[PDB]
Amino acid sequence: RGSHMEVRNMVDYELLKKVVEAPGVSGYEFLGIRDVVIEEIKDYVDEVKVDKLGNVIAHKKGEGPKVMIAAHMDQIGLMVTHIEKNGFLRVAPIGGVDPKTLIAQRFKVWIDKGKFIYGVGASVPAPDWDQIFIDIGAESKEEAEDMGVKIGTVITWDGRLERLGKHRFVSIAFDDRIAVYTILEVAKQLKDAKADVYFVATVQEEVGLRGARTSAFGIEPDYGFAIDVTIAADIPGTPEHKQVTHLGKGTAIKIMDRSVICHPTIVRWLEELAKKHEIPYQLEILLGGGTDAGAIHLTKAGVPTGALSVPARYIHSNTEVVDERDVDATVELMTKALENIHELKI
Amino acid sequence: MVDYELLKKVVEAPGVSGYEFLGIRDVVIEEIKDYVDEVKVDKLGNVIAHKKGEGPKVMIAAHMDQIGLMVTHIEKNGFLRVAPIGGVDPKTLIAQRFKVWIDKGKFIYGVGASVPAPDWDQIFIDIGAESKEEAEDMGVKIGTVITWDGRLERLGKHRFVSIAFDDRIAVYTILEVAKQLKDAKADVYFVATVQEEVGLRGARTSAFGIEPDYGFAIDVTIAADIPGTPEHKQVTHLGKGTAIKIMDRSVICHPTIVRWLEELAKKHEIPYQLEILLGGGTDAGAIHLTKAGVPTGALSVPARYIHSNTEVVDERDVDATVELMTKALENIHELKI
Amino acid sequence: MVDYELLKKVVEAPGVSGYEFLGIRDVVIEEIKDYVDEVKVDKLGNVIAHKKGEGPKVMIAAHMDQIGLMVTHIEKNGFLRVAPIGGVDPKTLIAQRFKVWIDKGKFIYGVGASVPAPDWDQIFIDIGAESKEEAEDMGVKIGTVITWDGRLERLGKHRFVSIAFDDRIAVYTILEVAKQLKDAKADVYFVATVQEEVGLRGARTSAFGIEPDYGFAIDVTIAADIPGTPEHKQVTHLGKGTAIKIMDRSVICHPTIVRWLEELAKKHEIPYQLEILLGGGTDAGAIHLTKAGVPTGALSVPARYIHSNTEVVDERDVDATVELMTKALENIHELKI
Amino acid sequence: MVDYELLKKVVEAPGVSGYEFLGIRDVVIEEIKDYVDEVKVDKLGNVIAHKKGEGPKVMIAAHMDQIGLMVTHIEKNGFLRVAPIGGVDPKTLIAQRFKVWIDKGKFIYGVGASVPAPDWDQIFIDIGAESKEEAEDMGVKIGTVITWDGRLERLGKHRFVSIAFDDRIAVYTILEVAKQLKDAKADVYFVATVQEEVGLRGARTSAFGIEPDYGFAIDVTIAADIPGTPEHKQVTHLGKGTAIKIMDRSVICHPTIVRWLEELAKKHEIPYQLEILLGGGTDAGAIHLTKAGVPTGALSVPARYIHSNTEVVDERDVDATVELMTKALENIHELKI
Ligand SMILES: [Zn+2]
Ligand SMILES: [Zn+2]
Ligand SMILES: [Zn+2]
Ligand SMILES: [Zn+2]
Ligand SMILES: [Zn+2]
Ligand SMILES: [Zn+2]
Ligand SMILES: [Zn+2]
Ligand SMILES: [Zn+2]
Repeated sequence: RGSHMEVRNMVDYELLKKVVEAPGVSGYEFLGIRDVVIEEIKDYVDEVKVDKLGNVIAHKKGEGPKVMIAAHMDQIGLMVTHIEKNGFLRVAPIGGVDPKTLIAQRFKVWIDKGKFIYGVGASVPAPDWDQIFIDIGAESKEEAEDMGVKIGTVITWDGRLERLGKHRFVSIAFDDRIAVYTILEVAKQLKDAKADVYFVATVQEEVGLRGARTSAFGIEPDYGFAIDVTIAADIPGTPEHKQVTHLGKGTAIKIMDRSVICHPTIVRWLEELAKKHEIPYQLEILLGGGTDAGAIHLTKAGVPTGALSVPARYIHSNTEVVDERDVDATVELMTKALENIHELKI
Repeated sequence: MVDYELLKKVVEAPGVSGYEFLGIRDVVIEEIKDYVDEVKVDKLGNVIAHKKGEGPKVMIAAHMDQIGLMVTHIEKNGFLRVAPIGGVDPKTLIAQRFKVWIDKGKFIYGVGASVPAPDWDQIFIDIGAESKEEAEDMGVKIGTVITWDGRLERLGKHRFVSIAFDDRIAVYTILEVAKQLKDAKADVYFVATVQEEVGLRGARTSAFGIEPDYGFAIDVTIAADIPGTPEHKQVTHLGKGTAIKIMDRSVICHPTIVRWLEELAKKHEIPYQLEILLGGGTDAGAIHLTKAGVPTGALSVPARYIHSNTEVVDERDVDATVELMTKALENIHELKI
Repeated sequence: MVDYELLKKVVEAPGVSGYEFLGIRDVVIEEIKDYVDEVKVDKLGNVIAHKKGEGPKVMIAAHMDQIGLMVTHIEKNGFLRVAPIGGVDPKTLIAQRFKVWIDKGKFIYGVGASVPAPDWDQIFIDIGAESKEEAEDMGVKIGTVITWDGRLERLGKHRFVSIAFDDRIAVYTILEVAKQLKDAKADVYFVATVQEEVGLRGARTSAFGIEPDYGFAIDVTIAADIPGTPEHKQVTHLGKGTAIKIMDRSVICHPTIVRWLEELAKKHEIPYQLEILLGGGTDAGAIHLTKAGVPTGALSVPARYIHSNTEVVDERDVDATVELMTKALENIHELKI
Repeated sequence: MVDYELLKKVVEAPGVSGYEFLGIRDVVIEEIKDYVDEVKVDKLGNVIAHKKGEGPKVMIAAHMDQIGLMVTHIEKNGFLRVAPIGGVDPKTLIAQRFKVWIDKGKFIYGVGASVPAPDWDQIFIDIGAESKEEAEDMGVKIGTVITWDGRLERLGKHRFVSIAFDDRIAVYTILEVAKQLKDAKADVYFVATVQEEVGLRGARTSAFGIEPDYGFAIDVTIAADIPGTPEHKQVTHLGKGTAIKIMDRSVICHPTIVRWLEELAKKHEIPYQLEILLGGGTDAGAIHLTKAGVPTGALSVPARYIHSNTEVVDERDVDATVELMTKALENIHELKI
């Protein structure tokens, strides 16, 4: 809170809870997260549309450059590939799932829209996919099918949002529901921006930035931004130079990841904005990873693109960890950016 | 069927080995006191619930301790290092949520993670603290005990998933036996034992004080009736009945008792299966070596994924266990050495 | 049943990625032209066959390129070194006969062998030449394309063995669909795509030019219903129907289209099975990402021993694929996103 | 401070497990007899020193056995083969001098060496004999016991190096407690136990005979506060106080006792640290399982290089241990279950 002390709510807890707990595996975002996004953003924009692959495009009209801001609403999960004779389920990953995060875990097996049954992940006696299975308490293939399970059924971890200490949280899918949360807050806080703004909750980031590619083509923005998580490996046993970002040290301004080298004018501009407005920030370089920005910048004849990231520990698990001060800083910098973008010269 | 709300109370109370007084002890006392003549807590914390009767003196032990973790060190940036309480596998700790018990009835959340299969030196817990001092201000100390954040849920028509079915499913079982039992020709001591998971310690001391004529343990046993397990290595099958223990690594159950239990199960059409473990150990291993020897048997609830936050059990096997134990207590006056 | 003579023509025409104009292109044009309003060949060599109709614009893609080899070097004693075109496994080249394409409709035989498990540095082709000069005299150059010496044959009552069922079985399919289709409420573009095996390249460019409302790919999918494969890893079974693609590594098919395809199959009693690939990739991976997005589905022909001179397919699955695609096109005007 | 000459007597007396009667037993009796009402030696050789008082009966155990070697074989050229008594690491035996005990109060020197990391089959002792017969003439037999040739010396301002600080530092501690203690409201049994190093055997049998209301062990604990040890694995630090044992592999100390000891140390400003061992074992592991159970705690002297001829201890931690144990005995009458 420490400038000339400011009072901030920092994160709207009930709203964050809504967004992290709606199911929305890649390709199947329509099952939960889509409608949560539409309901929570529609009042703050002039127009909401969902496009052909299911991207939610929320348009706030203004006189200025066309700006796209993308936050992916898909989460990683599992799909049922086979139902064994004794009712056990075999699975394939949707997105980059590590088998070791599935062992002795509870799951929500989505048998219909707004309907799940519990499952337990286990391995055949380190584990790879051939060894992983899900127990739903069925005794036979017939019983599992009776229960609503089919080849193609989608599954997420059973995770809920909880507080960790004074400023931190644990949850499923902070990647990238924390950014979906962020653009919802930007949408509320943005007023009279000299910018033609397109908030996009993208589909299928986790399987290759697919939703960002097609929505960016449709929108044809002058400038693009992604908001995603980035690695915070500020944990025991990590060399300082490999920590990438630190929790609570601010919003992360992306210099580059494996999918994008952010436009250096935009990188410099965002840093100077953060400095001017005393918003906590840190500079982000990812040796791997990839974000929607990787697709946006390559749209048509090219789009100058930047990115802000929320540092997150334990990415791609049921127990991702984020710091509310970094989330606050991200909302603020993005807001300031959109209010100042009519001045940006490239 | 099972009494779902009772089962929930029993599995969700905290009570790691040595620290059972922090939750589970009071649940057992509260739930059993009305069905027995006397309840006592002994020097190591065993709950000894006595139902007077005319017949042989019988001890039935269900261990109330669960496996868990203890804080060994608080790192400079507020992360916790831990030691196992009981047989914990590190691979069950990664990307899991925990309840970090800062007082009786008070917890904060924690997250399990590893340093870049994992061994103990690579395991740590994140509680959202920024420094050692902050962790300490939040109430964490060397010796703080920790359990998984687990809750009871239903799986399909007859099954359940929970933390600590090992051995709260047996604690639940003896509560039901106590409720059901009336005018048995037996002098019955129901014992919720402490510190089974660190070497059958509470059973040893309680059995000594009680000096029973006959002993029984109720515990989980391995159900490895899961994909990729050879049939001969499945041990028990969920839904195929209560498991009558022939032997485990800690006890060869008295063959007269084993046969008598099987004949009772056959005579009352109680579903059962015969259990042999090549490893493991149960309170029966302490009971039978009490003083000059105690003829001892054991019943087990088949359980999948033992020693994890996601243990799985079948209500039909639980009911069969309650039923067979009740019939055993009702008929033990007729058993001869 | 299948039109065996038509199948034979399509599988035996050469058409390695980037060099489809050497054989398969003209076969496709010759065999489809009478059943559509217009056939064009585009800049990269895709064959686009257009059947005008009143309804949504639909692209159906079957790749006409096959995997093969290209000559990288002619050794002093006349042996050839090669590079793969598409995903070629070197172990499928050993002690095999090849057709070394020296011109359009002209070849010399070759023999694959390894230098005393094999990688590419060990593979060479023997064409019976004694020197580099003799090899060149025979028409071989750096860049010369090579296919297996393969032919279509029958296996038992319903099955076939052939070179390039991937993806000539789908080229065969769209030819049959073109013949069957009448008065459809759809503007239809059958596309024999180039260079799928090197990264879905022709599908990308042809899809951009067509700008379809809906997209479909027809390709082979893994049938690993063979000895030693766990049931859960078999993917599809031969003779159990056309495979409706849910996802592969290149596409998650639109769920509305997946459901609609399944309901059509049920309605018309067409045999089907649901396909999930953990790897792979098909033209659908390029089509759905065209411009602002294209809702896309796929049907697959189950095939054993994919990417070899002995790929195996079931006529019943091929018939089911023809029938379902036809029903799809006749019914797509009713489909709503 | 410590009483240096007393400490020297205690660490330098021979007394390997089972053979404590050869030196250490008589030292303990001589040094304690004047400060207690009665001293008795029991059937396995435990020294039981009883100070009568009005209050709870308290057993305090410090093990007088040290690790060592026993002669298994005399080779043709006079070399000795050995078996370990207690947890001896062979790498602590190479290029070391030994006292080979040929009678009570009589020794000859020996030298440890290995055959060309080393295991037991490679270890031998050279006593300067030329033949088996000469070794035998010198008094060596199968069963001869052997200790390192170690003596107490000072290291810097507050530290010491010695053979057998494990557990002669605790033997020294109970002698000082006995000297200091006067008119305590407690019925005190100081026990110098036998055969701790081979499985807590003397503590088990003495605790049974005594039947105490409360038990305490005093032993060394790991101080790995040395170069290259991660902070979370140091366990205790020399000079940072007496270690209050929360748990080791043999005992989870009674939490009421653990907390009470910490509060006493805080109330009297006695430096202390909290101890958790993931392995190890102490007499407390036998004491608490006596009969119907005995609430038990433990204090430890941090020690570096445990189980060697060069164990290291800090006098400030020793003094704190004496002080806390004295305050515990003086205040135990107030402790409630
Ligand atoms: Zn991700
Ligand atoms: Zn992401
Ligand atoms: Zn257990
Ligand atoms: Zn158990
Ligand atoms: Zn193909
Ligand atoms: Zn292919
Ligand atoms: Zn020792
Ligand atoms: Zn010791």
